[PDB]
Amino acid sequence: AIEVKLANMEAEINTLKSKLELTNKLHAFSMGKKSGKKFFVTNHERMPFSKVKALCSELRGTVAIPRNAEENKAIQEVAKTSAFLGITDEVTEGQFMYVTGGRLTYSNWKKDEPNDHGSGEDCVTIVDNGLWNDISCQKKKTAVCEFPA
Amino acid sequence: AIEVKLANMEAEINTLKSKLELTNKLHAFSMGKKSGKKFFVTNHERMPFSKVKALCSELRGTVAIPRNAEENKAIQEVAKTSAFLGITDEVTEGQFMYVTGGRLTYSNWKKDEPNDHGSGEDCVTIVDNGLWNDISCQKKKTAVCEFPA
Amino acid sequence: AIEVKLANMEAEINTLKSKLELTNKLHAFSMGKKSGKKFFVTNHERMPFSKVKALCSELRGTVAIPRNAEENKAIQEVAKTSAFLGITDEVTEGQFMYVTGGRLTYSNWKKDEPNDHGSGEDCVTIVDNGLWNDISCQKKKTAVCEFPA
Ligand SMILES: CO[C@@H]1O[C@H](CO)[C@@H](O[C@@H]2O[C@H](CO)[C@H](O)[C@H](OS(=O)(=O)O)[C@H]2O)[C@H](O[C@@H]2O[C@@H](C)[C@@H](O)[C@@H](O)[C@@H]2O)[C@H]1NC(C)=O
Ligand SMILES: CC(=O)N[C@@H]1[C@@H](O[C@@H]2O[C@@H](C)[C@@H](O)[C@@H](O)[C@@H]2O)[C@H](O[C@@H]2O[C@H](CO)[C@H](O)[C@H](OS(=O)(=O)O)[C@H]2O)[C@@H](CO)O[C@H]1O
Ligand SMILES: [Ca+2]
Ligand SMILES: [Ca+2]
Ligand SMILES: [Ca+2]
Ligand SMILES: [Ca+2]
Ligand SMILES: [Ca+2]
Ligand SMILES: [Ca+2]
Ligand SMILES: [Ca+2]
Ligand SMILES: [Ca+2]
Ligand SMILES: [Ca+2]
Ligand SMILES: [Ca+2]
Ligand SMILES: [Cl-]
Ligand SMILES: [Cl-]
Ligand SMILES: [Cl-]
Repeated sequence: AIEVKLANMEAEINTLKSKLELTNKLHAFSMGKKSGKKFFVTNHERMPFSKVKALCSELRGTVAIPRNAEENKAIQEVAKTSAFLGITDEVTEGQFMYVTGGRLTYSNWKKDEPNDHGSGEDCVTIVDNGLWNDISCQKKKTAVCEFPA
Repeated sequence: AIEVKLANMEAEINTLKSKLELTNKLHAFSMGKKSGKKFFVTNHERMPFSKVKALCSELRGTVAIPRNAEENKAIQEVAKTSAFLGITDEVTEGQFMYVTGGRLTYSNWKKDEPNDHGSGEDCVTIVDNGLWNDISCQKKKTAVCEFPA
Repeated sequence: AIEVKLANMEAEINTLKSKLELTNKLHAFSMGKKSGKKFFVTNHERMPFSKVKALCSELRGTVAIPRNAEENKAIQEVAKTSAFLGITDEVTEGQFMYVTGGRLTYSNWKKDEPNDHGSGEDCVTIVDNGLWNDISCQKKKTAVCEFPA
């Protein structure tokens, strides 16, 4: 019976969809995702900002964005080394924007930064003690992605 | 056509189901699951027992339960801090029961425990050295979930 | 309906395939896979060689094999303790081959190794210093699987 088989296929597909979602939930949890909080993941590879951005988008996430101290601390702990943040002033020098949109609100700049040093620095890294510093987007820094809460 | 197209699709689904199962095995392995041993995992978040029960059930798992010394050690090494166990005497004071049913078969109580201290303590936490202490279910401890061997 | 439901199911299956691919990409990333580089994974379990082979095959991978100084270091870092390599001279004493097939293209043998000591040693482990040493395949060493770049 073709219709009986089609209904089974629907049931099979639905079952699969539910299991894949459970697998994603389990993975996030094992990656340290706290309930109702976005989580961060890194492979500890250093690369230019454009590569991090491409990579994270490929994973349906975005370059990590600290929107408060807790998140800043979380990113610092995941990264373990200097890493790019999803913040840049490439569009208009001096005005930092999130890669996903909007002007920067919470910030944790290191003393005397951002300084757009020399020829210029339009990207941002989370460095020592979790403070931030603007740097050339061409530099290679750890890739840390954030995924929705 | 229809029947052939349908049969081909059923084959595709079966293949996808196998792939997901492989994804699950590899995830558990990368997370430290030992062959033939239960898989214990945590996000390192502390929360009330009710929250833990909810979280693990949502992942289609259960609150970690040590049935022997080997499992107690395994849970201890996953939690790294104090964590709730799936054991309570909430229903009947003095008689600890697994959240999945049954009376205790193995216990590892710390000296002077269980004491049902003060207003009463119905939940169990695996603390330092792997020893157990009964505490208020409302207190916040690490969430450790258990998955099949 | 029939044809419409069937065509939709096809799109549903195709959507699921993409999602699972994404899940696999994200999991590899979480496991530390570097772009275009092969990656090694371990659950840190010690078992005999036959078991390692069986387990990695079950994960659709192969027992870790260092093709150069770089990979040799990479494996050593993942394992943390002496692990088996996908190299043995089981077939013909003295002729070490990859479990995947072929003669050695690279090797980092310690002085006077391999020596087929005593009752015999047909397996190889990466010691806690990069060097190789042939050991008994019955010994329990850390299981490290390798997946392609
Ligand atoms: C007096 O201000 C500081 O001057 C030094 C020297 O010019 C700055 O450091 C240089 O910054 C360059 C930025 O592209 C580059 O990294 C230089 O390295 S190298 O010589 O090309 O190898 C580096 O010496 C310094 O900038 C800060 O520190 C840098 C290391 C870099 O992280 C910048 O983003 C920082 O802003 C200046 N510091 C301040 C506080 O103005
Ligand atoms: C170069 C050589 O001949 N070395 C001998 C040495 O074997 C090496 O070291 C072992 C520990 C082992 O890793 C071997 O694979 C190395 O080639 C001998 O050591 C003994 O080796 C046996 C066989 O594995 C065994 O491990 C012994 O330990 S046991 O007693 O616990 O079983 C180990 O001592 C050494 C012994 O005389 O002779 C060296 O010439
Ligand atoms: Ca600029
Ligand atoms: Ca700038
Ligand atoms: Ca700067
Ligand atoms: Ca399953
Ligand atoms: Ca009680
Ligand atoms: Ca009690
Ligand atoms: Ca107590
Ligand atoms: Ca031999
Ligand atoms: Ca040999
Ligand atoms: Ca030897
Ligand atoms: Cl720049
Ligand atoms: Cl209580
Ligand atoms: Cl052997």
